[PDB]
Amino acid sequence: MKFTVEREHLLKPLQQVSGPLGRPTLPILGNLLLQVADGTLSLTGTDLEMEMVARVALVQPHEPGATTVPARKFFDICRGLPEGAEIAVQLEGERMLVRSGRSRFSLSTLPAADFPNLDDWQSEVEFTLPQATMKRLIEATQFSMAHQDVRYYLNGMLFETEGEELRTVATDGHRLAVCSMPIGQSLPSHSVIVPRKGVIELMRMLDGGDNPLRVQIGSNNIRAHVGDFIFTSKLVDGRFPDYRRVLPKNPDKHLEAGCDLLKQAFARAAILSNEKFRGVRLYVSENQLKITANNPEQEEAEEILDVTYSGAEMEIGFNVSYVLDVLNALKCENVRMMLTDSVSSVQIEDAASQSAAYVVMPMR
Amino acid sequence: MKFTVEREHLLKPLQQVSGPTLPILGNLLLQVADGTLSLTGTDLEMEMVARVALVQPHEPGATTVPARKFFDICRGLPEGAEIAVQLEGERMLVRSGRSRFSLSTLPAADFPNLDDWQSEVEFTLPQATMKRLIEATQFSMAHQDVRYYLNGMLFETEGEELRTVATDGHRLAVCSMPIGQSLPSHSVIVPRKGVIELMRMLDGGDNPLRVQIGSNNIRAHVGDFIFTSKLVDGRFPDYRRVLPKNPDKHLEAGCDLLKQAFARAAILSNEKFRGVRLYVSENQLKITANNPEQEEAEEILDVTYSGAEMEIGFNVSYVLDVLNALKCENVRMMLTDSVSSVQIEDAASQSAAYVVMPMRL
Ligand SMILES: O=[N+]([O-])c1ccc2[nH]ccc2c1
Ligand SMILES: [Ca+2]
Repeated sequence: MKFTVEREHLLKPLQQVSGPLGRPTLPILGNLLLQVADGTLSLTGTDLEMEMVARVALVQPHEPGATTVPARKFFDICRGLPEGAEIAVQLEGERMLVRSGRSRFSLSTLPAADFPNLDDWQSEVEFTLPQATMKRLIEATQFSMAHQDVRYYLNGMLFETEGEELRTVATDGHRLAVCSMPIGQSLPSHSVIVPRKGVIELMRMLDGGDNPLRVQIGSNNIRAHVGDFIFTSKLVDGRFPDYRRVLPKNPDKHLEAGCDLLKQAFARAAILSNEKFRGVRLYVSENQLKITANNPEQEEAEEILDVTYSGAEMEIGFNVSYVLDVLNALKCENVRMMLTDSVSSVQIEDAASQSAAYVVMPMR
Repeated sequence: MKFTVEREHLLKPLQQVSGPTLPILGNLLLQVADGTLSLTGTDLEMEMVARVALVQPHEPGATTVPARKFFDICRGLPEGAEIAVQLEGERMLVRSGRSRFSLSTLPAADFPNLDDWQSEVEFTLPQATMKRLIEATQFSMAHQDVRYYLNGMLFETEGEELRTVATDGHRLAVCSMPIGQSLPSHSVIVPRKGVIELMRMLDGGDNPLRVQIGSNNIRAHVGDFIFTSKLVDGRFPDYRRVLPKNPDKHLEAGCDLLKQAFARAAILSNEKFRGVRLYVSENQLKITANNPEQEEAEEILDVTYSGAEMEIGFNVSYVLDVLNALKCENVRMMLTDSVSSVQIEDAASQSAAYVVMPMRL
């Protein structure tokens, strides 16, 4: 195995395939698989749950073969070499020699044949969409995912195909985000759970260009192709809860207000909320919202804002972090809060589009 | 106590005074007197006093409030906001637009004041010079060493120069700058936390700093801020005895090439104690590293060197720290032998000097 590649054709690929890898439980898991074959260097990183594969074309002399070497050491070497460096690599038994200028690096190898390999699987649904759509879908809901919950499925993100739409759902038990976006193709109905780390990789591989995303989904896997990267993840086995089941029945009490005015008042109020419980109270009345927080020292914050509202007056408490998370993920001009009563969750949406909705439970 | 003041005029004062365990140490002392608002923060070891002018109706008085909360509130208000503040028994009410806040207070009397003391040594210098002096040597301070007197920086006055020296027993940094004033010869040790805070009040503009040094205290005045720190009470080593007495072997090298070769080679050094071996020979330097994996790095660099060949190891971070402090075209390394420390300087300046012990590999 031999190749010589210019630094910058190696770097971005090396970073992408390092993404699944911290502290490797076993040595081979900290390695990348390098393969030269029919004119192409493939780089593969895995954590056993997912794989990221990069392909780099080789325009300079090369010879086939395969080995594995430490991912971070090799990345840091290529990164630290000077701009435009030629990186000449050759497998030499138990070492892989890397040379560039008068820099020389000897990396210890482990057999390519020992590198872990995701099992072959079959595609069942396929579609293409813009990267901006996939980014939109993920950033809309990602924050609502659970973090290291014993209920393993909540640590992921639900991906769901219905009619002409791709949808994401995330929840942690206390709050929910769902976001549907259309993609100009009719589709079958699959409902799959992507693991937290896969959602991060998916996001990581969107460059913000005009290469579209090809998605493939099987019973137990998901694959995304962007440009010269192929990301494949095992799917999480479980039942994600049902979003239709938890949206509010009849929240015909509608408050409309500026997203940023609301965010900043909630932000200011939160400063004097309970440090642990983060509760604030909202008083709604004709065209007016009042937000108050207090903490056990009897410090108090009050914010008054003009809003659009015709309903009966009411009063309700929310965890201000959850509201702020929602308003931060909204990044729109106006928000719609759809209330029922002081003991019922609120549904929050961009006032100008129902493509996303958020459910937050009330607190006493 | 009541004042109404532009959010605009409180931001930078609050940022400065929220820099310096006990509960009232997390509070700010606010004082209105003679048409001025004074804000003070402290950690008992140092303090920062900021002053704001008050043109709008105001009432004299004083109290203390949670520093981070008062800061986050004022900062959280919208740009252009007016902030009306009034003391009201055991609470301070803050108001702006239709936002209202009541913060808990502690009595202004209970707020600690650093004991009064007397100035013995005084001088003015540009902010820029003080920043250069601190930047040159800051990284060589000890962090949490039993030898308390290394956990900080020597400020020395000699001739018409201010000098800083810092060291952790393994590497040492010295920098001197002329301030155009005849000074008595005098040495004090500023605690590192004090050095860090002094640096953060230096915005890098045109503005002289005024320094006042007491037997146990240092004070700096710039603009509308007054920073005061206690000194550290011990015996700082003498940089003159640390400089190698005749480092006869002199090598010059490109700063950045040296740095990148050090940084790259270190990738394959020991993760816990990162060191590289240097083999100096006729106009050539080779840097090598090894690790328990039996992995090896080698960099060869063109350098300027004639004189006896030798192999000597160095700690990577000590050298990198020096080369980053230097940020110049070429560095000179003045070597003695394989067992002795080395002196490093900017090849085109003696303003600063670094001494680094060798590492056995
Ligand atoms: O680098 N040195 O050789 C060095 C640094 C600090 C020191 N303090 C006392 C001796 C000494 C030496
Ligand atoms: Ca109010």
